Amino acid sequence: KSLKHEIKELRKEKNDTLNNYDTLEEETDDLKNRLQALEK
Amino acid sequence: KSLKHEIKELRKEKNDTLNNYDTLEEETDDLKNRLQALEKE
Amino acid sequence: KSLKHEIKELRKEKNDTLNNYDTLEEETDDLKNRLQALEK
Amino acid sequence: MEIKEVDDRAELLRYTNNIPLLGKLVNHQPLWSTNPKLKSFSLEKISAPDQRRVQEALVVKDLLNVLIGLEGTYIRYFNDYEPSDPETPIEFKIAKKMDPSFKTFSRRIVRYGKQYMILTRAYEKWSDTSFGMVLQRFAYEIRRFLEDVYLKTLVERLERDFNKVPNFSIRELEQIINETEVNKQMELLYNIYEEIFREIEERRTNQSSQNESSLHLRLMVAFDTTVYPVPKGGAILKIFQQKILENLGDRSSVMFLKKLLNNISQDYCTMLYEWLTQGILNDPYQEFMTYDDLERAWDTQYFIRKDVLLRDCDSEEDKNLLFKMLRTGILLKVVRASLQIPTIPSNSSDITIQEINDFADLMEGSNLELYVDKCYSRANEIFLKLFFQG
Amino acid sequence: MEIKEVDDRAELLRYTNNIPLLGKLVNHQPLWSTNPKLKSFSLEKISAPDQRRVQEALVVKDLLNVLIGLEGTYIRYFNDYEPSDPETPIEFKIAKKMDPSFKTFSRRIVRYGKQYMILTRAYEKWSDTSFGMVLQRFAYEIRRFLEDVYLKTLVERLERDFNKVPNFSIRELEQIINETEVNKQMELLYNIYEEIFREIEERRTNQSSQNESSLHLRLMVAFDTTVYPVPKGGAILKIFQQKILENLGDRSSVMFLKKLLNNI
Amino acid sequence: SSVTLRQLSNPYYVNTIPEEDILKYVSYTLLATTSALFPFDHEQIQIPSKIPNFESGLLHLIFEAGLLYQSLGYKVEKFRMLNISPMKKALIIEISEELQNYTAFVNNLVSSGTVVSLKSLYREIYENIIRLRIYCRFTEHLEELSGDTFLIELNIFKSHGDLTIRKIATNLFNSMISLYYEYLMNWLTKGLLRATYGEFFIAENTDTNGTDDDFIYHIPIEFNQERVPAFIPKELAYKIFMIGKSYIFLEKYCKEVQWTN
Repeated sequence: KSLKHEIKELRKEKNDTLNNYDTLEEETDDLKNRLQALEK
Repeated sequence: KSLKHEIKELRKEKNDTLNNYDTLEEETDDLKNRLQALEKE
Repeated sequence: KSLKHEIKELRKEKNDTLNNYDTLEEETDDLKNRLQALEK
Repeated sequence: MEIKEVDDRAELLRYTNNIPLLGKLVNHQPLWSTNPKLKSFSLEKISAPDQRRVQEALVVKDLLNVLIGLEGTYIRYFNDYEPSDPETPIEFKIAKKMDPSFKTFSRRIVRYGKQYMILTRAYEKWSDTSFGMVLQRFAYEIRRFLEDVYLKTLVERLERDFNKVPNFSIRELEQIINETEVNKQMELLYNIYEEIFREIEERRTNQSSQNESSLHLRLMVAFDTTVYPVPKGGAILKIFQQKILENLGDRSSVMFLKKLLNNISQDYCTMLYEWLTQGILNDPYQEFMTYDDLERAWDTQYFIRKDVLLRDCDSEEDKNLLFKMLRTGILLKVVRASLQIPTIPSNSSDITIQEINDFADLMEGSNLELYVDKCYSRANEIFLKLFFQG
Repeated sequence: MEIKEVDDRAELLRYTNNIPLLGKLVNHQPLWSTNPKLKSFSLEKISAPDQRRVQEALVVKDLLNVLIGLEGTYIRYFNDYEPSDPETPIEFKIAKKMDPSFKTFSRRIVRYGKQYMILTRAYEKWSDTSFGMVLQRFAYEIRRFLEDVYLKTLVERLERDFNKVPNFSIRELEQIINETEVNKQMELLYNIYEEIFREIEERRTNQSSQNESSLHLRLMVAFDTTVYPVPKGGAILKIFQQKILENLGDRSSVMFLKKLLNNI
Repeated sequence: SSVTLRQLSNPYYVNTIPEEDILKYVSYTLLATTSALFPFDHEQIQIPSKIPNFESGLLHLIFEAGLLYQSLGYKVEKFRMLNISPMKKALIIEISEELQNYTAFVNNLVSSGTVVSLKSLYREIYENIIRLRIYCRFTEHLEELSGDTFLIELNIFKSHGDLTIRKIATNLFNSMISLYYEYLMNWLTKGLLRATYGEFFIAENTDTNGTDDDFIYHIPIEFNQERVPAFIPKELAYKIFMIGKSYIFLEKYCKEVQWTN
């Protein structure tokens, strides 16, 4: 039951980390879309 | 008790994913610094 | 018995010489590769 | 594209107890979400109409990889996909910057890729012993279908045209998928999978749920109303006959489903034939319509698995036929045990019984009735000869 | 590959007093370690995935030459090999710049080459009179196996495919060896040879050694409890029966060993 | 527009290993060997970094066959030097014969030149991957189960619905049952319990407790009714035991050597 509970927490943390990574990549792309008009 | 292998695999995969996330935040900070140098002028 | 002794000593010297030869050839080849890069 | 450096190693799984008889024994490749091996060349740099076909090439490459459940560069696994979990959900997330027409086509192809993954996982799972050889033969049929139709079509048409055919496209990819009907055959197999899965889920959650004709005869018998966790034998042949009743009018679908029903049920027809002609019970997966106990030697009490019956057992004629089959088998086993013989000679009566070569043909009309009537008359002749002369 | 100049005179042996009856009477060819007749073209220069099949062909040639005990250009006897001494050890050393897959397959085939060398040397030795007619017939069966099976396979399959069959390769070489049973039968013969060798060694070291029915009967007969230096007769037929027992279940090995026993 | 989509996709995958070299080295990796591209480790294949995640996944699927071939070869080479019963040797021989057929099939694929892509190579070896999977599952507990337990398990698997599992189980059963028939033949024609390793339902029992130390009254042979295989009736098992006991009796105590022979 403790091993299954650690798996449930680690899966939730993986899913949250991936949704945050996708969100941070959208922020990264928005920052590139601002910056490329200045650096070109 | 072999559920410990999914625990170790998830912990390693999380740490790899967090190294990607931290690298993407360093790239985010570089872009923000380059914007703060140019976008104000 | 004396002839058998000399045979054993000569066999040992042969084996050591051959092992030294290979060690030396490996050094020789590393030097050749470095030189080919330098002459090129 | 740049190259990232991740430690990728193929190796057999160390812990193989929770893996079915045909489960994948090699570990999973590095996922794009956590271990990308390529600095992804973002798509909008080739979004212009002159780089549209380059984008199409990349997307069709990724789709040829997805059609077997591998993730491409721009079509990656869902965020909730966990490869080390045999029960994990399966979805694909498509690069947001992809051309919207390519995105639609790639969704419609991702559908068949996910169906492929699910069916592969399903034959791996049902290859186990606890599922009965009807479901096992079905899993074998799924695997045979994938390997010899779907993989053949992919490899020899879509990938081969990607490699060979100029002016190839993604719309031609979907058209070729629809031509060979492989999408309709996959839809049929996936509908059967979904029905078996829904029934398993009902049997696993609707667990709290729980005739004088059985006494009007001289029987040491009992009904076995145990609703098993997974449907077996007749419970799955009912699923297939129902999917034939539903898909009437589409005649290719019906021919496919009938080929399936005739292949899967071969071993079941063999069981029923051996029971009605020899009173043999070679049921190692506990799926026949009747069984005995003591698995003193002759002190056998027969049970009837109400779960795996071919018919309903509700009407009058249905119970008549059911008890006539059970009675034929009982009499023939009694004869075999009396003569201490392992089988009954084929010439021990003048009524010859032919095997079952088309299951649907047996179940459809009254062929089951007449067949069991023939077997019952032959069994009664042999049995009364035994009891009146020996 | 450019020629080197060495002296290679093939002459009979001068002293044949310590040579068995069937022992080899010619001298040994020049070894690569001391007298190479070619400048070895290093394999690193064909390690490119396009020149991979060239190195494959060179290794296959060296392997077809090793399979009869003859060292190749890139597979050679190791340092302690002394060809004059007949009790020399036998191993091959493989060029360290070879492709690792080719090194693996080459070690696998070098196993068979070394087994051939040791078995040829074994029947040569056991052709003497001091070994008994059972070991002499076993040596005859070993030599007939080599000549009529091992060399027949080698030439008519391996060399004919190396000379006439495209798509041939080292992995197909090992496949051909495994399919013709030559590896299994030669492994059987080599196991029997090794058992006879451990027996000879025990009888050479175990020198610390020492029925009333012959008196209950009027028999002027004694027991000769001598433990000879080499097994003879029944002491070898027992080895063969023990092998047939240890191979119970491998009907091909049992048939081979039973035909060997019926012949010997 | 004669440029195919492969030639349009290539310029973005030029920093990766071309498919033809992957195929050249997979030729060896499928046979459990190392190479310059796939440095096959102890029990790992170490896929390089120049192989993207899709080719890497396909190579994992393909190299399942190489790793299974390696594990089965390890089993064969282990049990080839051990002291195992004849029936386990027949199982090992069937394993090695499957490995030999797999090697022949992989060599035919590679040498034919008809394999031009990793996906076609995966489809071609798919059923062979499945057969190696079955063979590696059936023999996971080889050193821990006796031959008759294997007979019982393969008799359970002779009724499997999958035709491949059923056929493999049937062949394994037929070989082990050939050697069990050899056991029975030895016992029925010679009274021999030679090299049965406790797989037979008749064991020599020289274990006595001072009563009949020289077997004047005993014939030291016991008959375990719990070891009779399910495909032999207990009546015929008792008849087998009695035939062997009567042969040994007639030959050893009745000194009836000519008639027993």
